[PDB]
Amino acid sequence: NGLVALGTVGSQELFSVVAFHCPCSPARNYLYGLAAIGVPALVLFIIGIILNNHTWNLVAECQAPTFLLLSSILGRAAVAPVTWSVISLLRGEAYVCALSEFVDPSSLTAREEHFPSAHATEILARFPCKENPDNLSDFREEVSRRLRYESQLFGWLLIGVVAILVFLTKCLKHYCSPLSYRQEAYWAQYRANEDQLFQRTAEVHSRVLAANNVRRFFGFVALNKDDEELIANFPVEGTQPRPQWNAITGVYLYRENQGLPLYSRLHKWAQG
Amino acid sequence: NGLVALGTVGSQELFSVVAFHCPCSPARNYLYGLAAIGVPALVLFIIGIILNNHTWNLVAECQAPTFLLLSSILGRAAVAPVTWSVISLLRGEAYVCALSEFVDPSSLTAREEHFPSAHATEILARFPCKENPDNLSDFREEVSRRLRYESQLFGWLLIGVVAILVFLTKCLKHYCSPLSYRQEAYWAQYRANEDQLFQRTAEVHSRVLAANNVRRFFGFVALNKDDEELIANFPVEGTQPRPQWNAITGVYLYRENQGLPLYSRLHKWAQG
Amino acid sequence: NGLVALGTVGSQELFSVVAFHCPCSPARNYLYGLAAIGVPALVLFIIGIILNNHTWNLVAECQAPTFLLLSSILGRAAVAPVTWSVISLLRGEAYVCALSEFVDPSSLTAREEHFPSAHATEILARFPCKENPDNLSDFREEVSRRLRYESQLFGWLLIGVVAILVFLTKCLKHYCSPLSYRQEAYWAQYRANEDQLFQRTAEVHSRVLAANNVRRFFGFVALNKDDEELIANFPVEGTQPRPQWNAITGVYLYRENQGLPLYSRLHKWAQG
Amino acid sequence: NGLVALGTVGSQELFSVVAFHCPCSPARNYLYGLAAIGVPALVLFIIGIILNNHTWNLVAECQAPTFLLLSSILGRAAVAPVTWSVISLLRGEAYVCALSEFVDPSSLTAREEHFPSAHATEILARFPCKENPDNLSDFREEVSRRLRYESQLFGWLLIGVVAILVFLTKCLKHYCSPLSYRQEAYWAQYRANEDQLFQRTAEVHSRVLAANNVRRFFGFVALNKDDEELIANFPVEGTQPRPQWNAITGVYLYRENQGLPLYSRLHKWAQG
Amino acid sequence: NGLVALGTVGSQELFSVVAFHCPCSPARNYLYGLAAIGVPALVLFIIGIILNNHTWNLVAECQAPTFLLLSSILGRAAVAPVTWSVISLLRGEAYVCALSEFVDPSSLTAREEHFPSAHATEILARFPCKENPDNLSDFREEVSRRLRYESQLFGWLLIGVVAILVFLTKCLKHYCSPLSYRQEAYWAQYRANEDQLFQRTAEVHSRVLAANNVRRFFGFVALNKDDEELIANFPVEGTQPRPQWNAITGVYLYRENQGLPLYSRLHKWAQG
Amino acid sequence: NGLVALGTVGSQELFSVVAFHCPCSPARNYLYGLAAIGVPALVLFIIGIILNNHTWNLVAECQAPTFLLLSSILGRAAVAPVTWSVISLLRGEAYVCALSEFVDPSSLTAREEHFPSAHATEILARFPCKENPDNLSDFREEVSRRLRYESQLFGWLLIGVVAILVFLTKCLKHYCSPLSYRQEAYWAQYRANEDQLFQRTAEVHSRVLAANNVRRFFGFVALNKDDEELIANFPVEGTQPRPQWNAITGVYLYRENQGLPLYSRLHKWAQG
Amino acid sequence: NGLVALGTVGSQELFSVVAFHCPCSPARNYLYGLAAIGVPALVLFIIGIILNNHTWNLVAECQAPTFLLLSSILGRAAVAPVTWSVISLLRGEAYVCALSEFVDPSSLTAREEHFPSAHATEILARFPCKENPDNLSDFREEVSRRLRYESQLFGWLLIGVVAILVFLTKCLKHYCSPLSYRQEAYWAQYRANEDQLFQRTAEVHSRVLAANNVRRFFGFVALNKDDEELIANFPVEGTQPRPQWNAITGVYLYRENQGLPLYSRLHKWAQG
Repeated sequence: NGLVALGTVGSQELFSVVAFHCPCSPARNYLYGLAAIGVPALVLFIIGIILNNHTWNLVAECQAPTFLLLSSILGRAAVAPVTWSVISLLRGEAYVCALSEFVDPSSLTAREEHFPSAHATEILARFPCKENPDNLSDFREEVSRRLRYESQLFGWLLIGVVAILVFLTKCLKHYCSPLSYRQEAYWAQYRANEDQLFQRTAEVHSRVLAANNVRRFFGFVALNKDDEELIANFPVEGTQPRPQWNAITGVYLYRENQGLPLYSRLHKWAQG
Repeated sequence: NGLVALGTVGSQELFSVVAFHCPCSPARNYLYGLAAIGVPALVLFIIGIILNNHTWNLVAECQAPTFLLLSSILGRAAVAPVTWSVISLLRGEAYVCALSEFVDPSSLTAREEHFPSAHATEILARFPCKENPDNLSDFREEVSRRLRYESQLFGWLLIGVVAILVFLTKCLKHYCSPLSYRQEAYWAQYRANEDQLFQRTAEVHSRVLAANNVRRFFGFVALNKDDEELIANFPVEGTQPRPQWNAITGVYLYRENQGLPLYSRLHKWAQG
Repeated sequence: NGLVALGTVGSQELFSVVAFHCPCSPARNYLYGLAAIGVPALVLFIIGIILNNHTWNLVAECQAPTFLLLSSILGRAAVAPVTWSVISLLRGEAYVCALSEFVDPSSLTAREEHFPSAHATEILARFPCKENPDNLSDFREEVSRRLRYESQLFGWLLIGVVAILVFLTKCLKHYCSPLSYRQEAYWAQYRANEDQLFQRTAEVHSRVLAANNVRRFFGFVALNKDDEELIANFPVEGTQPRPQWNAITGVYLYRENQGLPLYSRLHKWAQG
Repeated sequence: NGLVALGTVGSQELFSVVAFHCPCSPARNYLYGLAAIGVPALVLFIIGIILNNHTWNLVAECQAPTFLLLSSILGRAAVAPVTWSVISLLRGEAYVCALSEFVDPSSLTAREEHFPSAHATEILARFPCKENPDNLSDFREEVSRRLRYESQLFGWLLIGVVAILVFLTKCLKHYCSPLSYRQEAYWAQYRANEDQLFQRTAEVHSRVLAANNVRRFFGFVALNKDDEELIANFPVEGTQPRPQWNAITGVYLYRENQGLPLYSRLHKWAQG
Repeated sequence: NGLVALGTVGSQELFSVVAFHCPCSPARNYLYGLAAIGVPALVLFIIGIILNNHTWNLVAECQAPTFLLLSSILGRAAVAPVTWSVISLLRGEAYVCALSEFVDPSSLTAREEHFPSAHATEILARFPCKENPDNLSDFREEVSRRLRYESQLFGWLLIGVVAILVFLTKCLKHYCSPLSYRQEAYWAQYRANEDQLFQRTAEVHSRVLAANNVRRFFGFVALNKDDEELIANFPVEGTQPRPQWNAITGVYLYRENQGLPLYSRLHKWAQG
Repeated sequence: NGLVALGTVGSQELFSVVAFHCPCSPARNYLYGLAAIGVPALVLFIIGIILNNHTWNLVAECQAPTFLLLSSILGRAAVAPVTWSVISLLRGEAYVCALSEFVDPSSLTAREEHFPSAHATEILARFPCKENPDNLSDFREEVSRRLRYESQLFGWLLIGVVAILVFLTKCLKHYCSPLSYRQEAYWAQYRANEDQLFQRTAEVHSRVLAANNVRRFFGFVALNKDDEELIANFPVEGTQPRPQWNAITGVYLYRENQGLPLYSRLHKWAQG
Repeated sequence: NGLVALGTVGSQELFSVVAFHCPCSPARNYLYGLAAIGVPALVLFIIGIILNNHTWNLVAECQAPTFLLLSSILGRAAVAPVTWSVISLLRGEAYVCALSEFVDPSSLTAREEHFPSAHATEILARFPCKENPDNLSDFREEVSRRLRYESQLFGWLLIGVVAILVFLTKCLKHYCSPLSYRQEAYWAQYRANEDQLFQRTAEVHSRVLAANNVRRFFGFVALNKDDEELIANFPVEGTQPRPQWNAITGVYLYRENQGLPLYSRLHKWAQG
């Protein structure tokens, strides 16, 4: 949760220091807007998919359920790109730089000289740049406001729709699940604790095996006090074979034994 | 990981203090741009290849797998030059200094006097310099913006493609590998621990051998308390012969013994 | 490594406080540039050769291998002069002060009055000085930029070539060496430890011999607590003869005993 | 070594506060320059010769080797005057104040009125002073630069030659010496330790003898705790006769006993 | 040594606060200069002779050797007046105030009106004062510089001659002395230690005698803890007669007993 | 010694805050100068004579030697008034305010109108005041300088003569004295210690007698812890009679007993 | 002594804050001056007489010697008023405000219009006030200076006479006294100690008697720890009768018993 706030502060500082620079020219406008606003979205989406464990379980499985699996992964990923997109929409100055060229020159009330010529769409496109002829500046301000309107409106609608989707995926997960409400919280706690304990234990065991391997070369290994106590307590011979390592990996759907429940593939293997 | 951030801050400060100085002249423009933007790329690439262990294993081996080996080394190296290149593209003011000369004088809308003469490409090339005749300055601003556009666009496209390549090499490594997903993490932990323990132990053993050699000369060696305890605990005679040292070095593909796995050449040698 | 950074900071401060003062006159220009930019290079090269142990081993030996010996010494020396030279080239304002006089007066586009006279090469040479006649200043700026171009270009090319040479000498040392890759790192650790232990022990032994010599004069020597414990622990009679001291000094190529390796001449002497 | 840096900082502050004041007059120029720049050189040279032990050994001896003895003393002395001289040359404003008068009035290109008259060498000599007639100031600047050129050039050449001489005396000492390379370092350590121990012991012994002499007068001496422990530990009768004191002083060339080496005259006397 | 530095700082602050005020008038100039620059010299010389022990030994003796005795005393005294004199010469503004009147009015090149009249030597003498008529000021500056020249030149020559005399008296003391080089350093250490111990012991003994005298009056003396321990340890009866006190005082030339040396008159008396 | 420095700082601050205010009028000038500069001299002289012990010994004696006694007292007194007098002379602005009136109006070179009239001595006397008529101011400055000259000259001559007298009284005391040189220093130490011990003991004894007297009134005295220990240790009956007190006071010339010396009248009385 | 310095600082601050305000009017001038300068003198004199013990002894006695008694008291009192008076005289601006009216209008040299009229003594008296008519101001300054002259002169003469009187009363006390010089110092120490001990003991005894009186009322007294220990140690019955208290008070001339001296009336009573 806090990592999300750190990423949000980082995205704010990145928007501040990335210096969005709107080119004013007929065709390149919306192209540059689209790219500059949606490429970091793709980058953050890819990072989200990368730093998630579930996707690697899914790909290892390849060698109704898929719905909820993909839902979990795509949500935990798309948390951040939507944040960046709405922060960029609310600020404006990206939507207007894109859709400035399409502002209809005819239909907008102002002082005289409604719009000069057909060739003038270009000086229309320049509107996001300073581009302030006396005959234009006030007429121009109108377009800036009328575009920032649509930008911020889409931003607020997007925030609303994201909230509605979060609430609906919540209210739909529970109503369609075999487990009760509290058993799932217990399951999540168990999963986190198992992950942490397994990582730490695998590290200690690996270090002990490496110490044995080294000592078999020189005649003595060199350790700190911590590692000394470690190799004093835990002996080690050699890790389990590859089939065992394979039985652990994968995705796990909640399976019950005769009466008792099984909360993970490691659990399923510890019993049999 | 943190070293990458330190190198990034160093690259930022180096760009700030290196003082890119765009010469304005017809031919030298893109030459100077290419060199000043792509020579430090070569330097950082070379440093990356130098400070990597895997490449020296590869060259010691010379005395499908090569694909993944070269992939690992070239990625761990080219992390930094791509960073420098994109930081230089996003800033602009390098792409425009290069491709200013090629801006077509005919096709760009502005005030009267579209473009003076054929000899004027030179005063065109001067555009990145101050070079602001009253007949030109406003017409010039157009070229600056239109070039910074293409620069930042290529920068964003490059960031996107780099992200896509990272994600694809990830998703392709796992899907084509004999091991499971978690066994590889255990393998990486074991490799790091073995490297650290081997380095420290080799240092202690060398110091002990040197102390023996010295003491055989004067009649007594001089030590601190630390070294005193060291020579008190660990005796030493003489390091293993050269064939043994040779059996350790090299690149290692995952080989299994009868059932049990072998996680490194040192491990492979400790058993037999 | 850190000493190199300290020397770099010192070179920067020395360039800041040495006050390069470009004389503007026809012949003296490139002479002063050459001297002021390449004499401290010679000084730093000489210091590098002086503060290196290997060269004194080489000269004591005088009373294919020489290739690598000279390579090691010349590299560990020429680390610094190349740094100073490239820092001076990138700044410019030394190359232009040298090669200002040779700027061809004919071929450089500008306003009217291309170049006044044959006697005017002198007012050409003055270009690095203020020397700003209204008929000249703008025409002059061109030469300053066109020269700083070549200066910084040579600087970047030099950095690139130095990086390439570092990488090639690395990749050529390993591929042509009897030892493995890791045995050489162990060798370097042993060499450093032997040097440190030998220096400290020789100092303690010398101090003890001096204390004996003194005490034989007055009737009692005067010591601190440290020296008291020293003379309490380590007795001393008299240092080994001169042939023994001679067997230690020199350059050492990796020689193997029957099976076991010998890592230094001191080691070679401790066995026999 | 650090004392050299302290002396350098002191020389810098002394140059800052000594206020070199160039008189502008025909004959007195180079006289004042020579004196003010080379008298403190003589002072520092004399101080260097005074604070060196070796010279007093040499003079006590008077009551091929002399080459190296004089070399050691003259180098350890002339370390500082060369530093002062080069710091004064690089700054300029001393060489120009000396050789201003000799600047040939004919051969130096400038505006009209090349040089007024024969009597004008005087207003030439005034050039280091403000002395700025409108007909002269610009013509004058030329002479200032052309002289500072030669000054800084001689300074850099002097630094280079000093470095070359240091390197050559180094490379010539070792190649022509009976000892090995490392035995000389051991010798230097022994010499320093012997000097320190002898000084401290002579002081303690003198204080004890003085305490005995005093106590024989009043009936009791008065001491601190330190001196109390001193007179408690070390008894004293009376220092050795004058011939013994004489056998210690002098210069010592490396003499070998039957096999074993002798590292100082005190050592030579402790054996026999 | 440090006391010399404190006296130097005091002399600097005294020169700063004493406010040398040059009167401009024909005859009084050099008189005031001579007095104000050479009377504090006499004062410092007298203080030096006063605070030296050797001179009182010399005068008590009155009730080749005298050469070295007077040399020691006159040097240890004249250390400071020469310092003050050279600090006053280098600053100038004292020599010029003295010898302004003697500046020959005829021989000094300048603008027209070489020198007005015979009565004008007076307005010449005024030169150190502001005294700036338009017809004079520039002509005057010449005299100020030409006089400060001679002042600083004499100052530097004096520093040089003082250094030469120091070096020659050093090199002449040793070459003509019965003792060796190191025995004299031992002698100096013994002299300092004897002086300190004798002073402290005489003080303690005097205080004890005074305590006895007092206690014989009231019936009890009053003491601190320190004095309590003092009178507890050291008894006292009455100081030695006057002939003994006389045998101690005087000047001592190095006299040898049969074999052993005698380092002071107190030593000479302790034996017999 | 330090008290002299404190008195000097106090005299400086007193001169700063006493606000010497020179009245300009014919007769009152030198009167006010004499008084204001020589009355605090008398005050400091009187204080010096008051705070000296020796003078009271001299006056108690009244109920060649007298030469040295008066010398000691008059010197220890006149230390300070001479300091004040020379500090006042060096500053000037007191001598000129006194002897302004006597400046001969005829003999002083300046501009025209040498001196107006006989009645003008008054406007002459006003010279130390602002009193600056255009016809006078410059002519006046001359008199100020010419008088400050004589003032500072007398000040320096006085300092010199005081130094000479100090040195001569020193060199004459020793040469004419029965004692040796060191015995007198021992004598001075004994005198100081006797004075201190006698004062402290007399105070303690008086307090004890007072406590006895009080306790005989109420029935119990009230004490601190310090006084408690005092009355616990030292009993007291009643001070010695008046003849004994008389035998102690007076001036003492060095008298010898049969062999042994007697260093004070208290000592002389303790023996008999 | 320190109380005198505190009173002096207080007098300075009181003079600063009392705001002497000179009225300018013919008759009231010297009246106001006299009062404002001599009434605080009377106040300080009265305070001095009040806070002195000796005067109350003198008045209790009423129910050649009187000379010295009155001398002691009047001196210890008039210490402060003389200080205030001289501090007021040296500042001036009080004497001039008093004796302005008496300045003879005829005899004072200045510009024309010597003094206007007989009625003008009034505008004369106004001189200490601003009162600066153009015809007067400069003529006025003369009177201010001429009066401040006499003021400061009387101040310095008063300081001198006070010093002379102090010295003469000192030199006359000793020469005419039965006691020796040191016995009087012992007497003063005894007097101070007796006063302090008697005061403290009387306080403790009074508090104990009061505690007994109280406890006889309620049945128990309430005390601190200090008072608890007090009433634990010292019992009390009732103070001595009134004749005894009377025998203690009074003035005491030095009376001798048969041989032994008696230093106070309390002492005289403790014996009999």
